[PDB]
Amino acid sequence: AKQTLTYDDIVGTGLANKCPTLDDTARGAYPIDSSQTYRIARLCLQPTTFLVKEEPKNKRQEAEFVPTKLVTRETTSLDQIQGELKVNSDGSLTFVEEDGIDFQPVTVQMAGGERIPLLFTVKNLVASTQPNVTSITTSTDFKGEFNVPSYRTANFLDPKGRGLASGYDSAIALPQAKEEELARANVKRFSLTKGQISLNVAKVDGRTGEIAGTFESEQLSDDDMGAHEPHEVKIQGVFYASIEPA
Amino acid sequence: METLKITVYIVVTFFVLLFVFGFLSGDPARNPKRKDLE
Amino acid sequence: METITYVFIFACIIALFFFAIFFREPPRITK
Amino acid sequence: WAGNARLINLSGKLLGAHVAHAGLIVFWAGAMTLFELAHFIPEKPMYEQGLILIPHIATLGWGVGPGGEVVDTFPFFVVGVVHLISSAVLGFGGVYHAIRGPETLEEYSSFFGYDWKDKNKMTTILGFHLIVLGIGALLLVAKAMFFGGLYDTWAPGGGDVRVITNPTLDPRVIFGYLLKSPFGGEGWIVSVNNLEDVVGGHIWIGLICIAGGIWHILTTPFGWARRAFIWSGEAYLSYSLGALSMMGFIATCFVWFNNTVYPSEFYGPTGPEASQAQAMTFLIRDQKLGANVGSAQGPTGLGKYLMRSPTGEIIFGGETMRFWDFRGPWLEPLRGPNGLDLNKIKNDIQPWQERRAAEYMTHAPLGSLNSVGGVATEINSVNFVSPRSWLATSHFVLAFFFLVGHLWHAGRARAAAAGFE
Amino acid sequence: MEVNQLGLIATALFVLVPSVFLIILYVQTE
Amino acid sequence: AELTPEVLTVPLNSEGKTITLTEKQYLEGKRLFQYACASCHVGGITKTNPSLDLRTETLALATPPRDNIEGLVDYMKNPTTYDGEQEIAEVHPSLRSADIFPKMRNLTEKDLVAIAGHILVEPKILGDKWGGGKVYY
Amino acid sequence: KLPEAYAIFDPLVDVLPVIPVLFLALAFVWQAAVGFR
Amino acid sequence: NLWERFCNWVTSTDNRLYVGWFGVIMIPTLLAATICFVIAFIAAPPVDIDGIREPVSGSLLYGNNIITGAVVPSSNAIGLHFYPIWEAASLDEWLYNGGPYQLIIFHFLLGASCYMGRQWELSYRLGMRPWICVAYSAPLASAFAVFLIYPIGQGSFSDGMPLGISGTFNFMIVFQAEHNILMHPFHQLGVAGVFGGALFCAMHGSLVTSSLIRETTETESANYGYKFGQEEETYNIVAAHGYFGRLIFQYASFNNSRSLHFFLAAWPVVGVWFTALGISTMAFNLNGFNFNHSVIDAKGNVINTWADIINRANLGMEVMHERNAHNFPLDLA
Amino acid sequence: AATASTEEELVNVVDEKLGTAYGEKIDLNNTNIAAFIQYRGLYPTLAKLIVKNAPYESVEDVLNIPGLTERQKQILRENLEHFTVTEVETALVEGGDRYNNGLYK
Ligand code: CLA
Ligand code: CLA
Ligand code: CLA
Ligand code: CLA
Ligand code: CLA
Ligand code: CLA
Ligand code: CLA
Ligand code: CLA
Ligand SMILES: CC1=C(/C=C/C(C)=C/C=C/C(C)=C/C=C/C=C(C)/C=C/C=C(C)/C=C/C2=C(C)CCCC2(C)C)C(C)(C)CCC1
Ligand code: OEC
Ligand SMILES: [Fe+3]
Repeated sequence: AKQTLTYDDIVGTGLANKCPTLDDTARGAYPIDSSQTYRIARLCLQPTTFLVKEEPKNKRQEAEFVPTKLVTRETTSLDQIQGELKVNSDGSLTFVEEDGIDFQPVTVQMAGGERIPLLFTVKNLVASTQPNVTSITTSTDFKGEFNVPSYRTANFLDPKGRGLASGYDSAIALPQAKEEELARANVKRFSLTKGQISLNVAKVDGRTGEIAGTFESEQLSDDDMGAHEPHEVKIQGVFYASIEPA
Repeated sequence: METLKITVYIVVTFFVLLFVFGFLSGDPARNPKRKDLE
Repeated sequence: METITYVFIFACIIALFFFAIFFREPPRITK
Repeated sequence: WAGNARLINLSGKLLGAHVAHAGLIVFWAGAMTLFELAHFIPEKPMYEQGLILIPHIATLGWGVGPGGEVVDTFPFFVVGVVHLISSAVLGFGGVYHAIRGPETLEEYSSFFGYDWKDKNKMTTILGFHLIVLGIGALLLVAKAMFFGGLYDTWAPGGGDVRVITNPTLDPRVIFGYLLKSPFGGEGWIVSVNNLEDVVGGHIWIGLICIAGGIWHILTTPFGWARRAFIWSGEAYLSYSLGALSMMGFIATCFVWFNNTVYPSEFYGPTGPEASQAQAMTFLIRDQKLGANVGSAQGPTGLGKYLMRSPTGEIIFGGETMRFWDFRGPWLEPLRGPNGLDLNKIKNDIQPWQERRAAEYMTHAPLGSLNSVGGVATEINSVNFVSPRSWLATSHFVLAFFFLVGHLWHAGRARAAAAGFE
Repeated sequence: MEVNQLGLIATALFVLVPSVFLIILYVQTE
Repeated sequence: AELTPEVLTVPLNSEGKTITLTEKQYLEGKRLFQYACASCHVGGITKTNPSLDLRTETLALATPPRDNIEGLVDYMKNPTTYDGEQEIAEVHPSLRSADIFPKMRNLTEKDLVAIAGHILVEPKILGDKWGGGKVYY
Repeated sequence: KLPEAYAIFDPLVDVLPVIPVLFLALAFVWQAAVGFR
Repeated sequence: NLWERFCNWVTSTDNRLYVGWFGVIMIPTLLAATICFVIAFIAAPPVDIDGIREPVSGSLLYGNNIITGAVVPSSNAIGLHFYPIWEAASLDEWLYNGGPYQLIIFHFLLGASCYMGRQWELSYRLGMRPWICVAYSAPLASAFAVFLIYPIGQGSFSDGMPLGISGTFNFMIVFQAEHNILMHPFHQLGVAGVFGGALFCAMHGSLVTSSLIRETTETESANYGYKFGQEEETYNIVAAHGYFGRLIFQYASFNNSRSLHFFLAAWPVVGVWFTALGISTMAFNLNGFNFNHSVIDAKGNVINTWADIINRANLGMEVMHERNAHNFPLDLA
Repeated sequence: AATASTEEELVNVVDEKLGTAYGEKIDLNNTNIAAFIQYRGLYPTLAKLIVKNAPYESVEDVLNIPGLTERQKQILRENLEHFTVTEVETALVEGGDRYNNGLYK
């Protein structure tokens, strides 16, 4: 296969971020040849919008999801992966990745200007499809989980230099002060968390290009190793996926 | 915002033609206090 | 408020400009 | 001691001077070329010694093999000598014309060489010198297409001297470079990637010079041109003076960010080269320690090695994120649609690439007056200063002062016209 | 933030006294 | 307080014999180090691979041993990963890789020996500094 | 050093390229001998 | 016809200013900068200087006092690229990536440049010489050097020079820890030019004040001025030239008023001429001297020269400038 | 105004508290590769593998890594004595444990 769209062309309007398209042919066709052999995968991941559900008038809330404005421009998207597709003893498909891309977009919440940076995760992913191999596009399914680390690393040094593995251990500027309240900030904490994501295929085609669909994930915001508790998040978008083993 | 970009350029070039055409100007040219050569 | 005070003393330094440059005492050769 | 200003009107002596300083410019051309092939040692990075012209001479692919110092020594001695003698050929001329006797009263002479305030004759003299550049420019073209090539740093393998064929002579392309944003990586003249553009970009100049040289020869300036410009002798210096300044800048910036024109192989690595070179050098190093480059997470959350550019591609992370616009023969093969291919990276990376990274990364343009190499803090046991920093540095300086000159002499032409004289 | 409120009174009087002062003298002048 | 013989009485081979260098040589060692090294090995610290230095102690733990001259000479001709399982001639200067590291083309056995000497005498003079750059870091 | 047979002249060649500067020098001596005007 | 009536306006005295072809750009330009800039300092939101996701906010509303800082440099991502407003999306974005910086800078330089032109052009309409155009050229050139050339030489406007008091200091510190200026003649002549101007602006005005016309309507209860109409001018130059001459020696003193005032405009201007270069020269990495080692070949024992304790401080700072924004061992820019 | 359950949990630095099982021997599940250089011919290749097959439940389990050579095992034994094991520490591991650690230079 080969119609070359040079990096020279793309550097112009930012296409990288938008995953490749699958326009007309709607042939959810892809065989049981799996039962016959194995398959790997290369997947593109892109979103359309982010959602921060923050609201604190406790006991009187059902659903509080506000839209969001991108401060970190054309960054999100970027997710170029490799993953293997397996068949389990019950006819379903499971996913397991190799490179593990991740990103750091920041969003400004209308309401308070309160900026919220989330680490967009897909790392350590695990995937699943419902019943069988007889159909694909018709009934589209793929769902699994994430592992979400922390926006910042042990080496990150804050305004007064004091973290895990480096940085002072105290508030130097105020020697003879109370350590209690400041404790919170003078000690950094590393958080690893819950990941949830789901997929829906709207276009499958030919024999080479295989998937493309509706994105939808839910992770947690950055807490700064010991600051305000994380505001919850929900992400939605589009995606691209190719496959072929023999 | 594309509406903004346009508006600007008009403004900018506008005041450019006033710089340029202000100098090439056949009318004021290079008129000083001590001697006018026209 | 730490603010308005840095602003207040600002507006004066510009008000003083205008008034110094446009309302100054004349430099005349009537002498 | 405005001595040189007493000469203003006696053009008979200026010729004596202009052709005297015109003799130094060539003298230096020999004194330096010979001084260089003197100290010059073969097979040691041209730039790790401290050369400047030779690199120019090898640029024209006068004497070199695929990015190989020099196979043939000689080509430089020719240049060193020629110019050193042209300095006497003219020293004689300048001196004579300076001391044996003034001008303007020779009847047959005044017919061949006239004076100031005479738009039609100044114009004519101007066009003349324009017919000369039209040529020299076109000669460069000759030396690339039907003569011993020119040095192409691009594709493939080593890019030794190569002869060009059908230069980009498209009418559009050439001036497009003129109509492009002079910002972020894209400098009109500097953007020049393909060496073929450069050839064709010279053909058009000459045609334009010549078509112009003759133009003023035959034509005296129109009204608008007459009422905008003054015509004093000092004023023509102000025009020409500021022209050169811009260019000093021009070339300077032109120097720092290389176009094939300044093959980094002789001149050294580009300020960004070094940084980008340092990123790549370390992907490999850890890649050899089995580190996975895609999932890396630097203390910032940006991944040590790979991140994006606002338009969404992949670029080496770290402060070297500001030089993702950087392009050279070593880093390119890993380039592809969407930015850097994470699959060519860890799979298809040849060794000779690590070398270049390490070398450049190692000879960072960074240096001091003591020729101390590297960071302001290093120990004096390493001598180096990228030619580029030398050219960029000194040349900036002149483009500045020179501007101060555009102001001084042009402001004094306003004192002639009526002001103070 | 935490600032010493006496600053205000300090910084206001700095603005006024010397100023008032001079204001009195520019009137006697005329 | 001058440069002494003992100072230059450096180990020559693994077993226990030693050679005492001279003034003339020592100096050629520097001059050479600066010539095809310093750039990458300034003050005896790898710029390309900071976790590996040229201090004496770290050289003895190499494979094959390198706290002595014969070992260094071998290395300069043909390279050896800290363990001795890879041939890094396509990466590190080597008389066997002259064609790629032109600075090497001219070199001679006498010069390797001296270069090696420079690397073994230095630490007795500089001490900690030559290591991870103390004065320097 | 690659001048081959001319070897002999490194010297003069070495102090050669400075002269353009020394030109500036005479210029002032020229002036000294002419009382500065 | 109208076109002629407009030009005449622009060209002569307008009872407030002179706004010639040069101020046709200078006036609308420097206005956009002022306004934008004043507001950026009173409310701009935080801006992450180095691409990293660690925003710095040096504005009044966001917890600062005057010295604490101001308008912060563009991102290091947009670093060297052109970042206008139209080119981005929401202003919430723009505000984060340092937009105000570029916008303010570029207009200011242009209009700053024209403020210089304007100076000359007024000369042409008043038949006087063209010099003031030249003396301004020193700082202007310098601003450009600091605000332009460097970010142009370095690879990103970020770390141009913050528009705050505090950051000015930062720029300085980081700067000599990265290029070691102190030991660079161009900044040395700089201190010469400046400490010069101080010594001279005190000398002149001091003497000019001591040799006054002791007897002109000056009593012990009043002190009233001169005005051009006053022939002999204010002071007895023979008394000053006599004074200074007797303090050191005849030559030392200045005979006439031209050599005096010419000196006053020569020393400062040609000092900063150089400094402004200094920076521009270290913008492309031709950093100052650095005599890091003097030895005792005896054993080779390194002896620390006063300059090494200078490198000891320059050191501590290198290590911590732009903490956590470095992933590789050696900075190269 | 607080209590010990909250305070103590926070008054804990993950890295500080490891300063006990650590510092006397090399930790086999987390420490950057460059910690292997302080022993005879252990760096280049074994280091690469010991790091990639982690985590281990007993220092001796290194021997089981696949594709190993005879001698390889032999050397691990002699050094086995310098190793140690401890539960994986989230921090040190999710940030290139091999090179993130300041390249001292
Ligand atoms: C295009 C080239 C050019 C030309 C042909 C002229 C020509 C002229 N200039 Mg102009 N000038 C120029 C560029 C030029 N200038 C520039 C770029 C500037 C800005 C700096 C000036 C600034 C300038 C001023 C300020 C003045 C002139 C004046 C004059 C007239 C001077 C006669 C005289 O007394 O010279 C005498 C010249 C000298 C004594 C030369 C001093 C040169 C410096 C100190 C040398 C530095 C070298 C250094 C030692 C090297 C170190 C080594 C290195 C390797 C590190 C003459 C018509 C004068 C005038 O009145 O005009 C009508 C005058 O006052 N010029
Ligand atoms: C850029 C270089 C430069 C040049 C080309 C000139 C040129 C000139 N100057 Mg200016 N000058 C300069 C810099 C320069 N000056 C500077 C920096 C200053 C300030 C110090 C002055 C101050 C100055 C003053 C004060 C005066 C001049 C005057 C003159 C004119 C003298 C003509 C003459 O016959 O003299 C007489 C000639 C000689 C004494 C001979 C010099 C011989 C040279 C060194 C020989 C070199 C050898 C030769 C190449 C051998 C060839 C051999 C062959 C086989 C190849 C001449 C046009 C004079 C004038 O009034 O002009 C209108 C004058 O009064 N100048
Ligand atoms: C007729 C048109 C004409 C032409 C073609 C030139 C050309 C030139 N001028 Mg001149 N000039 C002219 C008219 C002209 N001028 C007039 C009317 C005046 C006013 C008096 C001047 C005043 C002037 C000044 C003041 C200066 C020049 C300089 C220069 C040279 C600049 C460098 C260059 O571009 O090199 C490109 C190179 C070439 C085009 C190579 C030409 C050589 C070839 C091989 C021909 C050799 C032919 C030879 C005569 C054969 C006879 C052999 C015999 C045995 C029979 C260039 C040679 C500058 C200079 O540096 O002086 C030399 C300078 O300072 N010119
Ligand atoms: C920038 C480039 C440049 C330029 C534009 C010029 C331009 C010029 N040169 Mg110059 N030249 C240059 C570079 C340049 N030169 C250089 C680098 C050198 C050194 C190689 C020379 C060397 C040079 C020489 C040696 C001569 C010129 C001459 C001339 C002029 C020739 C015009 C002509 O028609 O001659 C054609 C020639 C004639 C019409 C000759 C007529 C002969 C006279 C009138 C004889 C007088 C003798 C009589 C018998 C005496 C009776 C006295 C009684 C007491 C007994 C012209 C102005 C010539 C000149 O100025 O002389 C007129 C000249 O002789 N040039
Ligand atoms: C028309 C403009 C022009 C431009 C943009 C270039 C550009 C270039 N040349 Mg070419 N050249 C030109 C004309 C030009 N040249 C002419 C007329 C000649 C014959 C004399 C040559 C002869 C030549 C040679 C022999 C060589 C080059 C080389 C190069 C490259 C050198 C790298 C460098 O430092 O450039 C420096 C670039 C500049 C200083 C840019 C100046 C920009 C514009 C033109 C200035 C506009 C202002 C001016 C005052 C306009 C007046 C107009 C009036 C109406 C007011 C570069 C791509 C080298 C190479 O390796 O290339 C193959 C080389 O060896 N050039
Ligand atoms: C050596 C340089 C040179 C110089 C000094 C002049 C000077 C002059 N020209 Mg000439 N011209 C030249 C070269 C030159 N020209 C060439 C090569 C051509 C062929 C295209 C022409 C064609 C030409 C024409 C057709 C006319 C003139 C006219 C004039 C006069 C115009 C008055 C004016 O400046 O108005 C104000 C000037 C402007 C509004 C233009 C500013 C332009 C900027 C500074 C340069 C842009 C350059 C370009 C982008 C760079 C090339 C890049 C490369 C990579 C391709 C003036 C005396 C006029 C005249 O004399 O009438 C009888 C006229 O009608 N010229
Ligand atoms: C060798 C080619 C080259 C050249 C000649 C230049 C030249 C220039 N660069 Mg560019 N640059 C280059 C390559 C080059 N660059 C490359 C490869 C990059 C990639 C990183 C950059 C990145 C870069 C940046 C990031 C910046 C520059 C800037 C500048 C300008 C600085 C001087 C100034 O303040 O002018 C002031 C303006 C003038 C003297 C006007 C000359 C035009 C005519 C004669 C006058 C028009 C008058 C009217 C009042 C103004 C209208 C202007 C319009 C933009 C509104 C100068 C024109 C700076 C700038 O100011 O941008 C333009 C700047 O910030 N450059
Ligand atoms: C108290 C004694 C003292 C002395 C003697 C010096 C001396 C000097 N300092 Mg230091 N300094 C001092 C205290 C001192 N400093 C203190 C307390 C500090 C703060 C910690 C500094 C901080 C400091 C800094 C930060 C710098 C200096 C620098 C310098 C040098 C500046 C050169 C200069 O242009 O000065 C200004 C003075 C003049 C321009 C004029 C002096 C008068 C001269 C000698 C007259 C010449 C006239 C001649 C005899 C007659 C001609 C007659 C006429 C009619 C023709 C100079 C060597 C600078 C340097 O470059 O360092 C190497 C520099 O950057 N100093
Ligand atoms: C200051 C002045 C001036 C000027 C001057 C001038 C301008 C000069 C010039 C000069 C010149 C312009 C010169 C040149 C010269 C040259 C020479 C002198 C050469 C030589 C050579 C030789 C000797 C050779 C070499 C060689 C060879 C070729 C080969 C090999 C070997 C050898 C090395 C031998 C004037 C007069 C105006 C006036 C007064 C002042
Ligand atoms: Mn603003 O900065 Ca020119 O030094 Mn190195 O790179 Mn980034 O770190 Mn500091
Ligand atoms: Fe005065």
